[PDB]
Amino acid sequence: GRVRTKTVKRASKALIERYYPKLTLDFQTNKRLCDEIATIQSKRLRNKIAGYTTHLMKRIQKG
Amino acid sequence: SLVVQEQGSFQHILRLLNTNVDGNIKIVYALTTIKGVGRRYSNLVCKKADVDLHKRAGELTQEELERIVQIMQNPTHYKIPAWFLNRQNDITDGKDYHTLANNVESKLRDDLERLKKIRAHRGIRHFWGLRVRGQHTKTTGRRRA
Amino acid sequence: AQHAVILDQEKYDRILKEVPTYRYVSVSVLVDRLKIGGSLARIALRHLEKEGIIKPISKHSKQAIYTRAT
Amino acid sequence: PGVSVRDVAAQDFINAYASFLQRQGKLEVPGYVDIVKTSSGNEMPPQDAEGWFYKRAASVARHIYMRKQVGVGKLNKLYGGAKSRGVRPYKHIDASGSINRKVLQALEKIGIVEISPKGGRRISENGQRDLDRIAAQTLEEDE
Amino acid sequence: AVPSVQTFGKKKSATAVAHVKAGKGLIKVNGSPITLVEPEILRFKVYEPLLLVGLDKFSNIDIRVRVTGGGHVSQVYAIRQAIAKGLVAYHQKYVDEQSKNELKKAFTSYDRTLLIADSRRPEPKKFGGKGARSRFQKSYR
Amino acid sequence: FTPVVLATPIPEEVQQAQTEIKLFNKWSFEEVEVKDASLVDYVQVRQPIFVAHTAGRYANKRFRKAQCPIIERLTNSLMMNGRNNGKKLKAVRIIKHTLDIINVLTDQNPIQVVVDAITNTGPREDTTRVGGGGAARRQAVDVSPLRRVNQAIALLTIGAREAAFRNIKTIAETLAEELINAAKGSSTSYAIKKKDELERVAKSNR
Amino acid sequence: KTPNGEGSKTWETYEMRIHKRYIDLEAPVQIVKRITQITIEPGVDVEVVVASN
Amino acid sequence: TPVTLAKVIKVLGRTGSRGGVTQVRVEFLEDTSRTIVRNVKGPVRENDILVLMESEREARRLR
Amino acid sequence: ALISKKRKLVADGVFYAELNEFFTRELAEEGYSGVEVRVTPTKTEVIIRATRTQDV
RNA sequence: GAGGUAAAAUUC
RNA sequence: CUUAAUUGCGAUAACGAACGAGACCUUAACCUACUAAAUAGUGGUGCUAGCAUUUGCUGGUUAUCCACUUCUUAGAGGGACUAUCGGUUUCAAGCCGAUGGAAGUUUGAGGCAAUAACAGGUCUGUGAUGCCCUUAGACGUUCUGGGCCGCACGCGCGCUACACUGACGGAGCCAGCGAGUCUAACCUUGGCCGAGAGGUCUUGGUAAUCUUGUGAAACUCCGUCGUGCUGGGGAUAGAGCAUUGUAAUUAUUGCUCUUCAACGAGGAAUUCCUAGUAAGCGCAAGUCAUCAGCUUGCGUUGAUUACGUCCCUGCCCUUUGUACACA
Ligand SMILES: [Mg+2]
Ligand SMILES: [Mg+2]
Ligand SMILES: [Mg+2]
Ligand SMILES: [Mg+2]
Ligand SMILES: [Mg+2]
Ligand SMILES: [Mg+2]
Ligand SMILES: [Mg+2]
Ligand SMILES: [Mg+2]
Ligand SMILES: [Mg+2]
Ligand SMILES: [Mg+2]
Ligand SMILES: [Mg+2]
Ligand SMILES: [Mg+2]
Ligand SMILES: [Mg+2]
Ligand SMILES: [Mg+2]
Ligand SMILES: [Mg+2]
Ligand SMILES: [Mg+2]
Ligand SMILES: [Mg+2]
Ligand SMILES: [Mg+2]
Ligand SMILES: [Mg+2]
Ligand SMILES: [Mg+2]
Ligand SMILES: [Mg+2]
Ligand SMILES: [Mg+2]
Ligand SMILES: [Mg+2]
Ligand SMILES: [Mg+2]
Ligand SMILES: [Mg+2]
Ligand SMILES: [Mg+2]
Ligand SMILES: [Mg+2]
Ligand SMILES: [Mg+2]
Ligand SMILES: [Mg+2]
Ligand SMILES: [Mg+2]
Ligand SMILES: [Mg+2]
Ligand SMILES: [Mg+2]
Ligand SMILES: [Mg+2]
Ligand SMILES: [Mg+2]
Repeated sequence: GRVRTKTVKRASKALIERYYPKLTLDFQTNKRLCDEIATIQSKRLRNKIAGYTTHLMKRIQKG
Repeated sequence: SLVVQEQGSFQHILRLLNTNVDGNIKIVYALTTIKGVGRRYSNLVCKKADVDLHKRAGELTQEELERIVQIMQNPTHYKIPAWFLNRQNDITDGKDYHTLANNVESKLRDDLERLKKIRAHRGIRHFWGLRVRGQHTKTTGRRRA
Repeated sequence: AQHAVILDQEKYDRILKEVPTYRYVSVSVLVDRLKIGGSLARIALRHLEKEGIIKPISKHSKQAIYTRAT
Repeated sequence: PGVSVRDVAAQDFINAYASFLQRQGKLEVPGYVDIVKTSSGNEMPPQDAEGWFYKRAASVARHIYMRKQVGVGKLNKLYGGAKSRGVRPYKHIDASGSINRKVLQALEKIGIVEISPKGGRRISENGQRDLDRIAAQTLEEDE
Repeated sequence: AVPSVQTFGKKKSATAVAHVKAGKGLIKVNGSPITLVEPEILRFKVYEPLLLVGLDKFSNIDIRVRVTGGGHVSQVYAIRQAIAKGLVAYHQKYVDEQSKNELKKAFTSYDRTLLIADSRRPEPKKFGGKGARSRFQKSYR
Repeated sequence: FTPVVLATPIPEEVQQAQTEIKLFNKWSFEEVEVKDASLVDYVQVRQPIFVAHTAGRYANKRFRKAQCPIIERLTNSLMMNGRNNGKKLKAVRIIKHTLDIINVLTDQNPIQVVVDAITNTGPREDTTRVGGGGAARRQAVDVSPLRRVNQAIALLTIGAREAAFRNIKTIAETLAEELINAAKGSSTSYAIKKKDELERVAKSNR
Repeated sequence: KTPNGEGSKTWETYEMRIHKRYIDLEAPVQIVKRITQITIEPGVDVEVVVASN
Repeated sequence: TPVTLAKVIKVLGRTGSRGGVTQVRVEFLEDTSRTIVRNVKGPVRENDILVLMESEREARRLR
Repeated sequence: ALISKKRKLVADGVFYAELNEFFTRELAEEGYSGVEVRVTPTKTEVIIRATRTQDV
């Protein structure tokens, strides 16, 4: 039904490769931290980036 | 209410003003079969002669049938405010006349005769049997009967 | 099929006998079975309800439901 | 026990208030009753044929008490309906103006309705005396 | 002061403001009681927060609901939402939480949108059709 | 049921039977089961309903169509053919009188007849049109338990409309005549005949 | 959307949103002659009306 | 005529020209060790008890 | 005066649209780029924003 | 390692 | 392989980019929190009317007197991200189910929308325009009258119907999107006159204020009607009363009486539509001195039946065939 675009996966790759400290696998600490450390224009695309970093932080401690 | 139980004196289809009356129905539609009067005029006459509208034709006493005809032959004297009649400000004498059973067929012919002998456009359109009230006859009116 | 809007004496005796025999009576019951008019069938329901022969379990303007006396 | 007209239902009050003024006789008819359609959007005169001026008057007298004030033009838009105009579909047509005025002129000489300031007509102290007394008689009959 | 809470229930365009103030247990809708709902069929829909919760449960508070906007069915489903939401409001701030969850689980298995609004809204109409999704007709020749 | 005085007058007929067990106005939502196969989540009964009018969202999901009450689904199928689109308050009143006519003849608990009308008017095997070319041949395939509920409501409201067309009998009168004949099938109604006709054709096409 | 009559019947809409405020200030007339020459803005109407009588 | 019940255990998918016939492998309730694939018409979920008019009939692919 | 705000604000847009084409045709040879209007009491300001203002 | 399948349809 | 998608996961003589999609924007939904409201509402206190009178109940009254912002309005914001969890594909992109939640079909619906192309439409939108014609007994302009509405016939879009789930008469009485007069005559309340149409005397509103709660229709109740081209149907036609306008004859239109036909569910064919959608229903706005039966928006009542397939019509992506390239 829904597939994320490339620009969500581009910015999420830029977040994980350098902000592995100060971020955990919880969404609410991944959502309010992108308000200042990144310049995202809209809220809708901002939650889609933090919704996809949270999806990838779950599968780092697993494998 | 109450069902009548006297005898078999019920009277159906019997004719008044030379045109037949539909029997064994509501008394407000006994007059509506007459060509020239309608449903509104039949309800007004039956409310001025002390006639119960919750009945059929029923008994139809001869003292009651004559009062219905008396109203229809003299409408301008029996409390009708003259905005209710069909033929008003007549071309004959300027009075207010009400048409009857065999009268509305003759007066409609006389209303078409005085327009064909003066060569007016409201009357010449009836000579070919076309529409006179000025509408599009492009698509409609393709039957002739 | 013609329907009688005016009662007869031989037809009035038929109403008082056959109606409490029936399980379900209504407007459409009296027109189809007893061969009376539709306008007359409404008046005959109030005549039997007032005397107490038929019993209303539901009363509505469009549909009239009446049962026998228990 | 305390009772008002809002505790009484919609049509048991109208069928009892119009039945009470039938016995009183104080009606003050203009004279053009029984020949009028009472609207310009209806098709037939009313089927009651003996009386039926109390029936609209019972509806108006309750319509004023439940509101602040109403006029003639408020009773023409509400009591009207869709007109069967013919080959083209319906349209909201206001009711007859002369019927709605003579009801408010007949209820004024009784003392029920009064001329309200700043437009419209409100209920009087005699209207609240009469319409609340027989409203108790509706609920006491059914219990 | 007297205990007075206030809620609302929303259908499409009908809102029902329900002031639940103290008293001896009277329920009135626009001055008229709850036994006078304008449909006779839909009168038992507003009775649904009067039967499942208990017989009375109204030993201290009154119910007063007015309507703004809507239709004839849309206002019936607004006043029954206003009572069920206006009942759990009074059983929160004064009555303890343990007896309110008994009311909440009662309207949970029988959910039927009483303690939850209806987010279904009418779709706007596009050009070409008399309705939202529809189209008039087309002729090939 | 421990009555109590209250400010606004609620009558005795409301507080007595509607506060102890979840029945109708004064009628029954009692222990009536199905005399057919189980039909899991196709019969609404337990949990019952108050009236037939419901603004639920049963048509959004493919699965939640069977969660709709069948008393409401009879009001939904008496709500078609032009002028009767909408006007559900007319449709619930027809079902209200339909349960009254059933309740008279041999006292006939009316929720038993409606459930049995669904299970005894559904065509047990249908035909589909596939293959052949030019002159196609019909193939007899099985039918879901959902469509046996869907075709039972359709064949009991269309035939009750055509039997109430151009005659003195009204809608709620002919509908109750369809349901009583559906309980004991004797080919005296609409849906009992159309169930047998769709199966005697399905025998020659398989 | 089209100037002629040819084509599919596509319609086109437009809108202009008008916002309006009012603030009641019991102020002396000295600050009135200051508040009019200050806070000027294009596309903004400023109206001063007489009192309650 | 006799009646024979069958419970849905596995569903295959849609098979037909117009796409209205579902291949469903039903298992009988009077025999829990024998199954026959049948062609149905309407919406069929798992664990549904169907009514079969003919007990023994192997379903083919419709074309 | 005495114009409703559903018509005065529309007529202010007509006032801007009427001056758009005239200052395009007249100031064509002067590098016209658009104007803005600023209404203030006792002095109405219309800013002529062009590229070359000495010829203007 | 096995798993379906034929009507007619001409010209600018 | 996966999606509405050249969406992505990945695979690789391609590596990095530019468009479209997505993003963005507008609107409809949610916040008992924020800043606030006599041009939006409620509660309380005074005065006052009626009913019960033991404390009540239902209303009225504009700077009496204060408090509040729950609804309504909308500034700044918050909020779903397929979150959490259980299965499934070799992991991975993704799919399916349940719970929670106002909302889990791209949240619903729109706006915008590439490259290349058409001998598509408009010279009758333009003082946008080449060329040609005309330029004064004018194919300039203006006035009077007529026409664009004529008609054996064919087609297209719509309206009303073929009724008793209905007509008709009383009564119940429920909305939203809107729109309205300055150097004038717009929307109209209220009171009288009139059967109606309407007329007259005044008033509010340059507008969340007044019309306006647009107390609209379907609808709901109570009655009449009882199957009969009937009381379903209102076409056609006669007479009269009025409004608009300098002017209405070819009846502008409204109203009242009378006329009261065809039509008994529509052949071969064919159109639209998947949820608050279809359909039924009326209102507002556009054109407007007057007239929609049209159209653009909006609200009210609110289904049945799919959650698929490529059979028909048709569109994308590759593979292949070609004597087609005006394809
Ligand atoms: Mg005679
Ligand atoms: Mg009559
Ligand atoms: Mg001729
Ligand atoms: Mg002709
Ligand atoms: Mg005409
Ligand atoms: Mg008069
Ligand atoms: Mg829910
Ligand atoms: Mg809409
Ligand atoms: Mg078209
Ligand atoms: Mg069917
Ligand atoms: Mg049907
Ligand atoms: Mg009948
Ligand atoms: Mg946005
Ligand atoms: Mg708020
Ligand atoms: Mg494009
Ligand atoms: Mg063109
Ligand atoms: Mg033109
Ligand atoms: Mg042009
Ligand atoms: Mg010359
Ligand atoms: Mg010359
Ligand atoms: Mg010369
Ligand atoms: Mg001249
Ligand atoms: Mg002309
Ligand atoms: Mg009838
Ligand atoms: Mg009616
Ligand atoms: Mg009402
Ligand atoms: Mg003025
Ligand atoms: Mg407002
Ligand atoms: Mg209202
Ligand atoms: Mg109602
Ligand atoms: Mg065609
Ligand atoms: Mg309109
Ligand atoms: Mg118009
Ligand atoms: Mg699909």
